[PDB]
Amino acid sequence: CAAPCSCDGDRRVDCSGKGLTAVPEGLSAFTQALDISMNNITQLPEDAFKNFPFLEELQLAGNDLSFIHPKALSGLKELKVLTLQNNQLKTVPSEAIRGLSALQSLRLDANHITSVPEDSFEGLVQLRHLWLDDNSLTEVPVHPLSNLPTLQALTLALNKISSIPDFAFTNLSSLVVLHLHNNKIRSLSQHCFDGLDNLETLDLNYNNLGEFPQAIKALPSLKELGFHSNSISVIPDGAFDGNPLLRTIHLYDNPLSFVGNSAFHNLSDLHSLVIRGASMVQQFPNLTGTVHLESLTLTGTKISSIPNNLCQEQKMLRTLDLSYNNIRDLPSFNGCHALEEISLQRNQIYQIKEGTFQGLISLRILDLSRNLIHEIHSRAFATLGPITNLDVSFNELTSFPTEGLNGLNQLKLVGNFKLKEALAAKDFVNLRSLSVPYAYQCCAFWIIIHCTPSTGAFKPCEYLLGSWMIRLTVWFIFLVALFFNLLVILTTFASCTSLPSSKLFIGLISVSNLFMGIYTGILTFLDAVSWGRFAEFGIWWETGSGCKVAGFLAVFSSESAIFLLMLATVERSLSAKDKSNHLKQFRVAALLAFLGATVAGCFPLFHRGEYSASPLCLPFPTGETPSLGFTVTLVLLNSLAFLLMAVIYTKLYCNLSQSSMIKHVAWLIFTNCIFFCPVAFFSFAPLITAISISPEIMKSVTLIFFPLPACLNPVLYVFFNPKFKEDWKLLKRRVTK
Amino acid sequence: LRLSCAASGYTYSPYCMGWFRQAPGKAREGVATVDLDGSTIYADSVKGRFTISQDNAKNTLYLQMNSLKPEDTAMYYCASRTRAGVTCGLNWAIFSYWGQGTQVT
Repeated sequence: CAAPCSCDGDRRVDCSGKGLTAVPEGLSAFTQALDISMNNITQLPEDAFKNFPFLEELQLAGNDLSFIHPKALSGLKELKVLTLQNNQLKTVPSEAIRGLSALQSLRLDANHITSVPEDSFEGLVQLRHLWLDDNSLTEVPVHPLSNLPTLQALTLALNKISSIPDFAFTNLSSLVVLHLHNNKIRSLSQHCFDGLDNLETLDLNYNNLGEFPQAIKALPSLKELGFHSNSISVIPDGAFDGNPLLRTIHLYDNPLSFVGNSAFHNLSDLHSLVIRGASMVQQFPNLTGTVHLESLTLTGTKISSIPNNLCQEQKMLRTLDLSYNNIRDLPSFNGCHALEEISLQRNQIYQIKEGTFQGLISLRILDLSRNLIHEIHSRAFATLGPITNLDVSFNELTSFPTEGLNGLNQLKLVGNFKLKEALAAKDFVNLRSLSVPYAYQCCAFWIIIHCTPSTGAFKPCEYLLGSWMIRLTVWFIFLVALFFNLLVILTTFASCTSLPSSKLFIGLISVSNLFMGIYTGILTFLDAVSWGRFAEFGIWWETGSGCKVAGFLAVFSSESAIFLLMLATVERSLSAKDKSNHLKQFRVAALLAFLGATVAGCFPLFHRGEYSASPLCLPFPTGETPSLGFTVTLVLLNSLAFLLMAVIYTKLYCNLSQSSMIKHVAWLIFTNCIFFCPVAFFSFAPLITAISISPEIMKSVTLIFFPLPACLNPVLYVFFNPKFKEDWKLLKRRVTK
Repeated sequence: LRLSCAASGYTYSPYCMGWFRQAPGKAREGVATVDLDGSTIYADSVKGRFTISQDNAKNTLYLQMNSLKPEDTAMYYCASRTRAGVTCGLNWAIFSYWGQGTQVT
């Protein structure tokens, strides 16, 4: 290569980045191709390319051209392709191109162009491609386009065209591709596209078309049509009557309201049809003649029925998406074997008959979610073999079929609260992921199976109470609480000659602790009855009356004990201050305390699942709670009262028989807080994300600490009370009498 | 200032005919255009200050301006068209013949 620019042996030169400011010099007399691009030449002087009469491919891309002399391109009768993109010339050079009559490809795209002169593109009888993309012209040049009739592919995209006049492309008979996208077209004349007999692909994308064009019916041989991301409101009947060979339509991202029934019929070559959000349509489109469809999506419409001949007529269908409609009953899906995916979700289907899905040989994915399904036939899923996904969630199901579902990897059943049955893992041999309404159903399943509702030690799989020592301690708590509470009540009831307010209050709190003992006994007997089988009992226990009774008893006992402790301290203070007759007023106060405890216990009954959070039936579950307000209320209500009584006993201590049993009440307060304030703060702990604690610890510490005050009060009264021993002597005397 | 262009060929007045400006490194821009019936066309920043005279008998072209701006330093060209007077022209595309021009400082 004489020139510094490298040159191929087959008389072809390639220069790029050499930074020349002129035409190459010293180059071969004859040359086929010449590519000078990313250079710094701006203007082409006279007969610059005359030195190469044999040139047949010429590239000046990104060279930043601004002026082409009219005679510069003269004499290149052998030119075949000419590329000029990303330059600074603002108009098509009408004179320069006229110097040649033999090239076939001419690119003038991506270079800001404002006006196309009228007799530009004249004499170019051999041109076949034209790139006018990403320029700035605002009106198609009708006469210059009509100058040459032999063009095939034309791009006018990324421009500022707003309207194309009638008969704009009337003389372009050989055109095969026309690109009009990312323009500003909003008005489309109805006599503009005529004459493009051989046009096969039309692109009208990202424009501002407000109504469906009526001109496309003038061009018959259309194959691909793209009008997407335009503001098209409705699609009229007979829109595609003039395009029988039509094979692809792109109409997504248009905000649609109404589509005519006859819009898409008689399109034999159509392969995929997608309609989203056509709200104003309410009947299935007439698809007669469209037999090659392999994907059909109709989402967001108001359709209520599916034709019974749909899947038996569209033999090639493989995907069917009909979601967010309002469909009552499904047709028979037999007669088609290529249907692989089916989506019928967010509809109003209420039942699945036996023959609905029978016959789908190739079905793999099924979606029946957010519906009103209430019963599925036992044989519904038997026929379909290679199913992998099944999604029937947020329906109203009471029972689920196990026939033909062995091979599915994923099954989803959440929100079917009426479904209390047990899923046997023998039926689902292979299953990677599972979602069930309740954790106790997933307890029976466990490369490994993942289950959405976790059994985080607060939904025990085997043992309700848990560790053997914990269960023994709870049994001992219940037994001692029941017997000593019964003994104290018997002694106080029998030694009834005169009833002081303090002795009445001690009897009443011992009465309230007996219900705590009853709750603990309920828990112990339930655990004993369901040992190693609590997966089969948690279902009914939580969603039943037993949990309500147990939770009511627990809350009532705790609140009654706290309130009676408060009044006992108030009574002690008033007595220490001193016919008085507050004794009858204190009985009234006791009645209100019991009345308030009953109200507090009954409050969660009318709420939503407050007692159903835990098998214990306590309102203090793991992490998230059914109602944060109630549990937050109860603890501060209790801690508040604790602080009061504490301050009244502080006042009594400052101030200093009547002095007797003061220590007993103080010990009662002491034990009641050391067994409540710890568990109150700890149950408060999961709300604070800073502190983390294991669910096994919570559950275990909750169970052994909740009834401990009921265990400890009567033994404290029995062993450390001269009054109790005298009452027991009175009991012995009355029994002997 | 006065500056004139002489046409070697026959008078191009019945066809598009005018003046262009060249600034180093950027595109050629037209400033004066003569058409049928002596109609004159100028660009945005040529009104009044820049003017063009045309006649057919003497076969020359005159361009006159006033009160000079160093801003206006450039090489000027006189250009003409002969065939298919499709439209009045301010861009270089529709001009076939170009002259040597002169540098104005």
